[PDB]
Amino acid sequence: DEEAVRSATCSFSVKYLGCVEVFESRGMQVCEEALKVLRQSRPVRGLLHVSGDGLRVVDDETKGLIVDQTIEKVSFCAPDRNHERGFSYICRDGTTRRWMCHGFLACKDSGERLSHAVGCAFAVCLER
Amino acid sequence: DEEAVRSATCSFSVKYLGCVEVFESRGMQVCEEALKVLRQSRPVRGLLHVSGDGLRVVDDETKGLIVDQTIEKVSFCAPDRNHERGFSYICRDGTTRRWMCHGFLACKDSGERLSHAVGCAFAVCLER
Amino acid sequence: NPFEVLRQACFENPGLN
Amino acid sequence: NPFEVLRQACFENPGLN
Repeated sequence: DEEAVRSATCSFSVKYLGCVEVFESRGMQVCEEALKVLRQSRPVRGLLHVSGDGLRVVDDETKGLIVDQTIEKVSFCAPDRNHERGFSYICRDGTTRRWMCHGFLACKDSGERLSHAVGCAFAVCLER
Repeated sequence: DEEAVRSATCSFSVKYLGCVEVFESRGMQVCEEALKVLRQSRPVRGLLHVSGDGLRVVDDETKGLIVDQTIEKVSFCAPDRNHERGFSYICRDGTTRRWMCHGFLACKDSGERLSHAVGCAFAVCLER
Repeated sequence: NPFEVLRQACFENPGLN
Repeated sequence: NPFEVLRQACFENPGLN
């Protein structure tokens, strides 16, 4: 997956759960509490593209870009320790000056695989 | 329930999930992580008696006393924030020098009701 | 943001001995 | 004690800016 992230051929089929404000910029418990809020709120099926250019989510049904996140503003990402396909990341929304947690359910992979790929995107972006 | 605890007429129908060692003597996250371990392990149905004399669990099927916990060695108790009928307490097992979390599913009540009754038992025992 | 979700009994024993 | 239960990938971004 590292070469795929570098080459911009890394994508995962996901259900995007939305986002929710959090008050810490990192932490697995922080992400898991956010995921609980997201789950208690209909997930949108799409493709999560992971590259040094950003995390982009494209909706399967409309083919529209619904998440376009620069890597430089993502602080932390993690698999959900309690759900094997769960994944989230925390980012800084500079326009509202908030930390936001974006949540996912991976359709075909472990949440750990998604987290490792986003960690690769951290490394690639810094390299560049 | 306070008068019932003082009078030794306070009992709740429960499923007893067992116990597991923990490394802190208090905390809702500590209890919830312990409950997760207990749930990932067949619960025993019985009656949880709450009084200044102890927390006693009697198995419905054998009528045997399977938990007999003095109040003085119980440090903390809490409802499960993620399951309305979940309840646990942490106690000191002096013979093995361990903190142990004992977990329950209330059959007919909220976990908050059980926790409030055990908190009453704390007060009654100290009073006496 | 239509994908944003808006955000919406324990006892210590003083006689522990 | 037959009621006792015995006990048995995240990344920070160094380029956060």
